[PDB]
Amino acid sequence: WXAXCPA
Amino acid sequence: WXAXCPA
Amino acid sequence: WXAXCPA
Amino acid sequence: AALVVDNGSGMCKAGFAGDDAPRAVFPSIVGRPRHQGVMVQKDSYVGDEAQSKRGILTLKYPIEHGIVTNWDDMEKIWHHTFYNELRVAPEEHPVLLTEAPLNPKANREKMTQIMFETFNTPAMYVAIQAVLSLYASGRTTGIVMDSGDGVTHTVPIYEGYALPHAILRLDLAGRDLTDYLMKILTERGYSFTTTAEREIVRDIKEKLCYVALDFEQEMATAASSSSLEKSYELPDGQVITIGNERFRCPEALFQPSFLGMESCGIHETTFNSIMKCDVDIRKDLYANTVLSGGTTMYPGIADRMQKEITALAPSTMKIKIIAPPERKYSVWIGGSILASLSTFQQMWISKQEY
Amino acid sequence: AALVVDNGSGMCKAGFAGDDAPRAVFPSIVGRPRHQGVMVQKDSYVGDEAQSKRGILTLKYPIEHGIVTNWDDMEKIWHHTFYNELRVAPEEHPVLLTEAPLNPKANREKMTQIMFETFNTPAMYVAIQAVLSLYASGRTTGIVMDSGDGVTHTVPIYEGYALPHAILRLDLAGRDLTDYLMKILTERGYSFTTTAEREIVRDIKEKLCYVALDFEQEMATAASSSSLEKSYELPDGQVITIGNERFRCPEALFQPSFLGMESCGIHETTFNSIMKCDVDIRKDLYANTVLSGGTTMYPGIADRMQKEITALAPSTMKIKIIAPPERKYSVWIGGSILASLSTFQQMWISKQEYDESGPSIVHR
Amino acid sequence: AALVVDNGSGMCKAGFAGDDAPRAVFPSIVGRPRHQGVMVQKDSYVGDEAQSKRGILTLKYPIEHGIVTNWDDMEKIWHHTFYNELRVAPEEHPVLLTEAPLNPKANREKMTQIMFETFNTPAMYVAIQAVLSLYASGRTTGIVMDSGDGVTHTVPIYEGYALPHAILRLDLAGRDLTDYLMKILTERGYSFTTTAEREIVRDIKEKLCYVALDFEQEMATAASSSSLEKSYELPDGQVITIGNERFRCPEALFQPSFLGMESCGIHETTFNSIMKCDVDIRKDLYANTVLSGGTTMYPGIADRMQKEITALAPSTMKIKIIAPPERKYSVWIGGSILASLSTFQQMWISKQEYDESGPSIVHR
Amino acid sequence: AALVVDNGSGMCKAGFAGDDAPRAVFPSIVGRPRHQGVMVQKDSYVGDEAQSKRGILTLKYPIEHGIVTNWDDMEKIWHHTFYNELRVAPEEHPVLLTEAPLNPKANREKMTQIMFETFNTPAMYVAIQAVLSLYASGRTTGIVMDSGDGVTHTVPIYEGYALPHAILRLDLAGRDLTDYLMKILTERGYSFTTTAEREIVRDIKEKLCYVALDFEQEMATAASSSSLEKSYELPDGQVITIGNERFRCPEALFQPSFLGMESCGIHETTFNSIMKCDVDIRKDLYANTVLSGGTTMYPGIADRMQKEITALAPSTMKIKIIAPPERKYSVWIGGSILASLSTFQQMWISKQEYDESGPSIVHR
Ligand SMILES: Nc1ncnc2c1ncn2[C@@H]1O[C@H](COP(=O)(O)OP(=O)(O)O)[C@@H](O)[C@H]1O
Ligand SMILES: Nc1ncnc2c1ncn2[C@@H]1O[C@H](COP(=O)(O)OP(=O)(O)O)[C@@H](O)[C@H]1O
Ligand SMILES: Nc1ncnc2c1ncn2[C@@H]1O[C@H](COP(=O)(O)OP(=O)(O)O)[C@@H](O)[C@H]1O
Ligand SMILES: Nc1ncnc2c1ncn2[C@@H]1O[C@H](COP(=O)(O)OP(=O)(O)O)[C@@H](O)[C@H]1O
Ligand SMILES: [Mg+2]
Ligand SMILES: [Mg+2]
Ligand SMILES: [Mg+2]
Ligand SMILES: [Mg+2]
Repeated sequence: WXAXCPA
Repeated sequence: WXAXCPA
Repeated sequence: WXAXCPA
Repeated sequence: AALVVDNGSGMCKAGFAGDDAPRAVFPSIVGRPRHQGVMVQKDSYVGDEAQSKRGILTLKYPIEHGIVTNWDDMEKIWHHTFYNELRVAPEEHPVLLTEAPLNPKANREKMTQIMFETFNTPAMYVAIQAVLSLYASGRTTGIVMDSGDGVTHTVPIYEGYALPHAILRLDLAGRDLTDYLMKILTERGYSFTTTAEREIVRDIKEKLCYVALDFEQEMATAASSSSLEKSYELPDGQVITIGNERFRCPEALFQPSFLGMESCGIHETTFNSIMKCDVDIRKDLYANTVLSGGTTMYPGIADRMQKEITALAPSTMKIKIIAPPERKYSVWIGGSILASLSTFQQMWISKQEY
Repeated sequence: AALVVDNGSGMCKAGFAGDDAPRAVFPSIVGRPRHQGVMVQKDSYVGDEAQSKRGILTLKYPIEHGIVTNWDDMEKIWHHTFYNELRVAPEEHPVLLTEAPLNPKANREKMTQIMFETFNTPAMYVAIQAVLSLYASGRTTGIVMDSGDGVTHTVPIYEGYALPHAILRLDLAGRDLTDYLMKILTERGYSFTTTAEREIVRDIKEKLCYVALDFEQEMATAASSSSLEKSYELPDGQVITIGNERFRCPEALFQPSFLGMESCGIHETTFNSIMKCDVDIRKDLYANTVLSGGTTMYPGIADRMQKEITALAPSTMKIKIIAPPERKYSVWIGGSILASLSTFQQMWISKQEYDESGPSIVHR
Repeated sequence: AALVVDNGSGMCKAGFAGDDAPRAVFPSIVGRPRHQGVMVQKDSYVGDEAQSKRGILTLKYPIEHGIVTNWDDMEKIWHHTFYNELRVAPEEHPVLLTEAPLNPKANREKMTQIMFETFNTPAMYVAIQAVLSLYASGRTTGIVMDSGDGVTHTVPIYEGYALPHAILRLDLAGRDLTDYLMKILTERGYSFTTTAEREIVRDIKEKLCYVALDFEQEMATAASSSSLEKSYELPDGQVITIGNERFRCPEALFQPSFLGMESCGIHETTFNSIMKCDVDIRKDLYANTVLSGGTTMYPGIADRMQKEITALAPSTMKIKIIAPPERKYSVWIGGSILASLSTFQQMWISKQEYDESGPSIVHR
Repeated sequence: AALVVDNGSGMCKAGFAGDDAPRAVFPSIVGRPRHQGVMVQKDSYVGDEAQSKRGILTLKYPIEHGIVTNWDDMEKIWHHTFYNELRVAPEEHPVLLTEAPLNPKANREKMTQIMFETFNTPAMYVAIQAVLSLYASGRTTGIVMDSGDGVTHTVPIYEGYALPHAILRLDLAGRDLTDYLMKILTERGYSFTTTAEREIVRDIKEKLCYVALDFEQEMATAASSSSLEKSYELPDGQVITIGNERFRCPEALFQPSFLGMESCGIHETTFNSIMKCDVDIRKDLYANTVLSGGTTMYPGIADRMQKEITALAPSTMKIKIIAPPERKYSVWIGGSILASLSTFQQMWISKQEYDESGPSIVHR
């Protein structure tokens, strides 16, 4: 992802 | 209805 | 709630 | 001076003797709240105060149709009349009361003790409403078409005295027309059923209803042309239109068969009442027909009464429907004249005689 | 044979006037999906088909208080009644309909136009619902106290033909009781808000609600023990127990102040309606009080009605509450008899007379 | 000095009678650690203390949809409110509580039990939140729409006499919008899933979200330019930008179909509540609409509410929306006035009245 | 025959429409050497070629949690899967894609741009992985718990209309289990660390570990004897023995607190999806649970799910877990059915439609 998580 | 109640 | 919703 | 208090069914009028118009004219409704109160309380609202908050009240008329239902509610309105609307105490000055024609003395006896004990008025005089209607018209002879909100009385009085045998009572009044109006208002889709909505229908009746000279001719005009349609604005902002209900509700007075009553109309009842008196005075009564009460304010009713009675009456008789513009307050206006008389002191029912 | 289509506020019944039970009985609801279709169904479902799939539909009632509020929707139910349930073409057989009394003129007028234009029925007739109920009971003089979902009308009838000046209509019926039940069902913690959840409440009302003989002593009895609590199983599987709410909902029929309405209860309304008749007729009407409609199917409502009317009525004269076991379809059965009755066959409003006059000819 | 503690779904406000603002306001959350401890504090953190250490705790809301779902956690908040925030003894001063309308009968029933056996308060009153909101404005007539954190309800009041049959309750409030905002935030790539991350979303909602006057026009505007995009900084230093989601999350209030709920919008609910009221009092309700609660603080919601009702309401009527700047604490401010009223001292539920009868006295 | 390419986090399946099994299946990894070639091949190896020589390459997963984190490697896999696996030019056959629900809009937007520009496919469609899995089962109502390598999503579907408000997505899948398994494998001394050594751990996961019926008794059983201990042979010839770790790594699916994630287990998530649905449709969803994806291939996961849901679900309810043997390729099989369905042949996205509007056409 962008914000939260990595992806 | 029209005047009074809903219908 | 008990029946319907969660609470 | 004296208080001309007219405890009429529906509109009740109060004022001082020697005046031209009643000072206080407020509805005779004792409303009570039906929904509970969560925040602030005036357990009972009486008169104009109840009308303003009529949305959350159960408006109960203490007088059904001449037959007083609650005698406790009547004292509440009389208490409201003196202390609130007039802000005067009947202790100093006598009061004058108006009486519906041909009523059981049981109604009168209870009325006598209330003024004399609950209010302690020095003097009081009970007078027939129909008799006082002609007094305000300036003539002591003739027939009075007393048609109020409750009960229509046809009293052809003579020399200022009502004829007990010639009085004919027709249970066809403004309230019955009001019920009939909302009964036929449901045809167009407008449904007024609760007591609060009843007052709304009455305002429509007083502002839009009128008597048609020819019922059959107007039906063709109403169906062919919607010119008779008129718009009225509800308190909530809604707009409604009535096409033929304007002259179908007042037409119930002349044709009671609309409401299932076997009795004849006011025009026929007026003709019947005249014949019950002696022949020698019949010509005098035909000329002097004075309408009274708020029911007879539908425009064109004098012309309709003139046309209907003329056909019923013989051609030799002459018909003159005297319709003063102040017929609603004539009962009160006549009472002011009677109380202002210097000779009125003789028949006062003083405290000693009680 | 003539169709007898008795469209009701909640449930509509269609038959053939040659039977004692309607051929097709389905709820008068049309539901439309409230979600998108990713499984690449019809645009809308009508009747019992919508009931089965009511979870994914927003159920809408085309009739509210005996007034057709959505004419486009009602043009579908009749299309569904003739072509899907009865499976008979209206163009060959006449159609009988029932309308509640004291209805707006435009409601029945538009009914005549649709059937004579969209369906092209050879003949049509609109009959008062209460009058049909009396013929089902084999009586010609009685005050029919009919109660459904939108209309609770008491029409006194004397030697037939009814009395128009004494017809009383009250807008408190089964649908209000359903809505009142969910308002008081939140008392115990059960929340039924959506339209789909409303039908579950209706099943609870039909199976567990009953009329108490005395409300005051029943309130105390339910508050001191648990013998009045009954368990109902939801479609999800949760078990819910309702106590005093079993008889509180039907009590709104006799005490409309619970819903905040100034109108008198059905027990007093029937008493008031009789008083509007002539003195001699009041002897016959009291002894021939006939209930009808599905609302009057509560256990013990007839006994409660007798007790309430007796107190209001004079003690010198008797009260007889007639409660036929088939009163749910009483309106349709009378229509079946009337359509098979020889007299009514001359009352068919034919197509040819319709075009010369228009839809306004139905009012008679 | 009567205590006025208003427990809400998101934040509970406590203070004193006679004041104008709450003394202590903190989120109504009880959180406990999930990761195992290593270095040698407390078992549970309640209030703003949980906010500071929200990165490690599992935040749980003891109140959901206006119903206390965990009485163990609820007792801690009250214990923390009295002995840590107000720092007063409840045994000497009465406590005024607020509850949502149409709540389960057992909800506040346990509330009476707790304050009468665990805290031994001398007296306690329970009042509807919407009723107290009208007190703060000083009005005596108007439809109070209280959109809180868990429950949104409209309770019309006319001259003090409330109308229970016109009370409409919606289970759509700020918490549902917070859950919806993080659902649509994943469209741009931001994923908030933990309950700790929910507070981050809630902070985003309270700062950048607003109600668009014309949703259809604004949607095209946001897709044709970049004027509506705003930048927000996460607690870890990350900078994120949100575009059309600013007016999409608050739009769910007016169009609950976004959440999949069949209930009507807040504009329809307010209009529908007025329709249930009588015709005479409708005039005094259109010009006296009162808003309250934190959810109704979106910039431009008052203007939007004016426009939406105007289309539904008759054109003759003049609709005036009252949006006081302090409507967040309108429930408490009105509650403070009630506790200080001289006439209100007779309606306190005394300790003697409770133990002699039981919790049955409440619900009166 | 329209191409049906399903790009997964761990493994991607590509084939042809109308067939029953994928034509070519290879792991979705792109690897490059971390050393220099002194001896006198290719810069990057993708697919099964990387797995064979994985001792030198650095395997990188282009897909993480169902989101394309590296579009350079995505172009390599698609270029390889068309010209080296299927041996078909993509300029003549339309291509169908599967994407996880609640994904960023940019993820499926750039998927649209690549094939319309780089491969110039005549048309293409993107469908939800869970929706396609129901097609393979031949059913039309059920909750598809699709657990893969990067994402785990449950999408309830009832009679065609899928509920978007009840769709739950979890970042708990096979790759998290693989990372967890190598973390607990260090307790026995085995220290698989490198990304090339991770694939060895996955092979252990795909052969030995299983889901226990109950966790508590198995912990005592494995710690009291050696019956559950199993031997595995490493590629270099070393032999390792793993005991209680067999039922600990898959246990993280039902107890995500082991990995530090606060999200509920797969049994609670699939139960929470049912509750968000309406009460009416819960009956047909309890008995039609469908499992899919490679994560749901553990021996005994179906029995464990049935036991866990039964405790949460009402006792009277009948819970049935459907676990077809081919559920590893369930998503692709459903996709092959869609591309052959006649009605779907018009739902594709034409090249002309893309040109006039742009990448935004895909979101509808
Ligand atoms: N201008 C009017 N047009 C039609 N009806 C009226 C008019 N004025 C009054 N009324 C009705 O006539 C009824 C009789 O009122 P009134 O004569 O003042 O009292 P009472 O009935 O006691 O004599 C009232 O109920 C009122 O609704
Ligand atoms: N056995 C019963 N017990 C309680 N309520 C019932 C029962 N049967 C029907 N009802 C209610 O009475 C209502 C009346 O329906 P019905 O009389 O069949 O048609 P209509 O819609 O014409 O009234 C129904 O909506 C139903 O909810
Ligand atoms: N300025 C604001 N903008 C947007 N949302 C707000 C604002 N202030 C409060 N809210 C939201 O409104 C909700 C209701 O909070 P509040 O009304 O203060 O107490 P209660 O919990 O009693 O409703 C809160 O959960 C909060 O997220
Ligand atoms: N029989 C099995 N036992 C244990 N794990 C498995 C098994 N089959 C597949 N898996 C795991 O499930 C994950 C997901 O693979 P799969 O569902 O085939 O494709 P996708 O990557 O699209 O989910 C793989 O990474 C694999 O490690
Ligand atoms: Mg008079
Ligand atoms: Mg019926
Ligand atoms: Mg609040
Ligand atoms: Mg997959």
